[PDB]
Order: sequence, then C-alpha cells, then structure tokens
Amino acid sequence: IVGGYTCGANTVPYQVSLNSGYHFCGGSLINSQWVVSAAHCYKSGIQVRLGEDNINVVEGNEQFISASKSIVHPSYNSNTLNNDIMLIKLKSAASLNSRVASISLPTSCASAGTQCLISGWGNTKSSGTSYPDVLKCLKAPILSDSSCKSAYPGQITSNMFCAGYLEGGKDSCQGDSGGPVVCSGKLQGIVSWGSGCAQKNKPGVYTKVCNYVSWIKQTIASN
Amino acid sequence: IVGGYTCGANTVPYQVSLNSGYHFCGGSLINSQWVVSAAHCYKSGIQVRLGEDNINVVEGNEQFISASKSIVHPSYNSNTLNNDIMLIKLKSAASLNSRVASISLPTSCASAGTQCLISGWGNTKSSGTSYPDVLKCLKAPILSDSSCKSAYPGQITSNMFCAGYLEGGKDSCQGDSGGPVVCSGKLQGIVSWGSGCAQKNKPGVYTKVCNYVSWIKQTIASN
Amino acid sequence: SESSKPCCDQCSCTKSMPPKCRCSDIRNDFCYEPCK
Amino acid sequence: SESSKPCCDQCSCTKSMPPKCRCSDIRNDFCYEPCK
Repeated sequence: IVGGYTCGANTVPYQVSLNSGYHFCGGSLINSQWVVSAAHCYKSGIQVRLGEDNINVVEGNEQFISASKSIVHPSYNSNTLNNDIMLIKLKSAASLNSRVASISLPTSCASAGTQCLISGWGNTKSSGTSYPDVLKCLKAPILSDSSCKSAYPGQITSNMFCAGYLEGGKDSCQGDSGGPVVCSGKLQGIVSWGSGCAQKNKPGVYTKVCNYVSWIKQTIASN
Repeated sequence: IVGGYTCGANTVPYQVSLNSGYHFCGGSLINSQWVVSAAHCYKSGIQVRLGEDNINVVEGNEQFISASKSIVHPSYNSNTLNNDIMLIKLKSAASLNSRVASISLPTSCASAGTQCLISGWGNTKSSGTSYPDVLKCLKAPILSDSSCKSAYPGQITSNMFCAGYLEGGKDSCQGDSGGPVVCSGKLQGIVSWGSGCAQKNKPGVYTKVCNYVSWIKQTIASN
Repeated sequence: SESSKPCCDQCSCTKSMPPKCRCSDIRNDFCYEPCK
Repeated sequence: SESSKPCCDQCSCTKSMPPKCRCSDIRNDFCYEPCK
C-alpha cells in the first residue's frame, strides 16, 4: 500500500499472508478452512499465514497453515484478469479469535462513493522497491464505473471496480494482490491490478466479489 | 484472401472498396446510401467504390461515391476489437443492378457448421505482400465458439465468431477487413482480425452482425 | 512447443491496410522480439 | 500529452510478487520501449 498507514497489530484479523518461501500475495479468511485471493496469485505448495503483523518476526498470534487444495475460477482470464478469484483450502482449520477472524461475504454491491479499507504488505513507494514488514492499510472510496471506464479504457469488465484517487499518492501496489478490499464490514473487492501504483488517473482495479458469492458459496459447500 | 479463388466480375455485387487514395478496406452495401465495414477501418475522406472487379483499371460498372457521414459503434473497443462495426453514408445514392446489389441483414444467427462466403482484395500469401487487383473469394464454415475459444483464448467475446480452418491455407488477410462474410444469402460477419493469415489453429475472427441489426436498423433510420 | 509458444506469440493484428496489431504476452507491424 | 501518451503506455501489471504485466499499445517487468 502506497500513501497508507500501519494498521496496528491485529486491527485486520481476516488478512492472510501467502508464502511460497517468501510472501507473494495477500488473501482473505472468509471462514475457517477457506481463503479467497486473486486467481493470478496461484502457485504450488502455498502456506497460509494467520495472525500476522510483522511478517519477518514470529510475534505469537500466527497460525501458519499449508493449503490442501486451490481452485481458480472456471472463467478466469489471464489475458484480461477478468474473473480474478481463487479459493484456497487449508489443511487444518484455523482458530478464530481476537486477532484471527473471518470476513463477511457481500449480500448487495456497495455503490460508488462508499469508503472501504484496503491493506497489505506490498510496496509503499509508487517508485522503487521498499516493502514493509508491517501491515499497511488505506481508506479509499469506490469510484464510478464511468470514471473507472475512463481511466482504463476498454479494460473494465463488469466484474471489476476502481477504488481510489484519480489523483494518486494513495493506492495498492505489488505484493498487495489477492488482498481484501472491505467496505461496511463485508468483503467487496480483491486487489487485482492497476497501471503502476498511486499514479494519477490510474486508480486501483479490484474484483467485484458480489458477483461471486454463489460460486464461492457453492464451491465451499462441495469441496 | 489466402487459399481463395477469383470470384468473377460482379459475382459479389454488395462488395465495396474503401479508398483514401489507395484501397485500405472492404465494406458491404446493406442498402443504397449505407455501407457496413469494420470500425477499425475508419479514416477521413473515404471514397466508396461500387461495381469493382479490377481495382486498378476502370472497367465500366464502377460507381465511386465519397462518404458524407461515418458512424463508429458506440461501444467499439479498439483494445479488444469488440463491437467492430461502423456504418458509412454515401453522399449520393448508388444505382442497384445486375452487378450493384445490396446485402440482406440477418434475422437469426447462423450456426457453427454453416458454409459462408468471404471475399476481398487483401493479400493472397500468408507470407509476404502480394495483393490481387482482382477480387478473391473463399468458402469456409462457421466454427464452434468452443473451438474459436480454444484458438484465441480469452479474446473471443460474445460478439465475434471464427470461420475457417484450424488447418490453415485458407483465410482472410490484411486488406480484407470490413469485408463481407455472407451465409445463406444474409450478411453474418465482418472481416475483423485473426493472428496472421491462414496459420494453423489461427482461424479468422469475424463480427457477429446478428447482434447488431437493431443498432443498424435504428441508426440507418435516424441519420 | 505448441503454436511456437508465447514470447510475442500474441501479435493478433487486424486485416486492414495497414493493420493495428496488439501483442498479448505478459511478464505495418510487430511480432518476434522476444523470448526466453 | 495526457498520461504521457501510449507507446508502451499501457503496461497494466498485477500487484502480485512478481507481477504479470501486459502492454496494450497496438501498431519483474516491462514498460518503456518504445515510442515514435
């Protein structure tokens, strides 16, 4: 996150870290055996990391649990990032508490102008490499599809939404992907893409999870 | 057209040539003041060329008429070629005869496996430059969206169709664009794109006009 | 190797004169340059 | 010049580590190379 602030130890308990030997993506605990990330974040032998704050020091609230199964959306388009949703199944069952809590699935789609919370361990400078060990957060509204449509012409599909500032300085960045975009206490987005980080007229692109609740619900219930 | 044959003088009377000083695209006479081409074929000061066979020698059946108005589809996506349709308005009113005849608009969409006729003055060799002065034709069926979907993953939108051979040797090529794809005597496609010309597993991509008949109908009736 | 695999093995052009070509990839004209 | 215009002024990447980037244009990494 660029232009954000440090959340604070477990201020974001549904936030999960994906490690294949190094953190490469974020995710979301939607329940106790299941995690939602972005489909573009798929790899082999993934370790889910729960109750994380300093991702470089064992602080004591962490639960490191390897995946037993990973399912990418059937209509996931690596060329257009359309349907950028993946569901990850924990080998175990995580322990839900103070700092380890799941996120609520959306029942209606948040409208343009709703404030949400974005967060992660991705890059803090639009420029260069400078990766926090701490979990950084950001508050940005849901922009008009009209203005999301003007930023990135011809790339906004019906399963995406721009949240941010047309102005820049504040945005998600490389390492934030798969991470939660929460609004009014229900998960509405998945850090997908953008064109740089906190660049003007280049706000962040997210996955409209509200379009996927049935798939999730369905899938979680059969596997 | 690659792997085609010479149609014959006016065997294809709805076939139109767009010249901005040189032929750059094909088109279709859907009526007498209006021509359908591809949206990617738009330029300024276009001359429509009717009753053309040798596009380098005045043979006598030609009607050269400049456009007064050109309208690109409102949801035309230059990045994905989705909605690749344009409507061109003649300054005059063409004279409809033996060799100058309009094409019929579709009322239902042709199914996979229907044979159609493709034609134009575009390139005849998948390789190199070698532009006929004569109008070349080609017969190829409408493939499954399933197989169009496998050829070009993630690029086939609901407004496109592949017609051809997964095998190659036969296909549309550079200079054919905007041109008619006719089947069962009604225009079903517009030469759009592909990935090379007559390359294996790379069949031609066309515009599903059946999705646009209302827009056409509407537009033609208000302008 | 399939379709002579990716590395700018996605230069899907138009059939206009001159075409407009877009590469797919991820990481007149175009086509070969690169690979790895 | 708008957005510092096209010529590979369409390298829309993902926010994964490492990202996957695709250029738009028409005619780790990517970005500048070219223009005209």
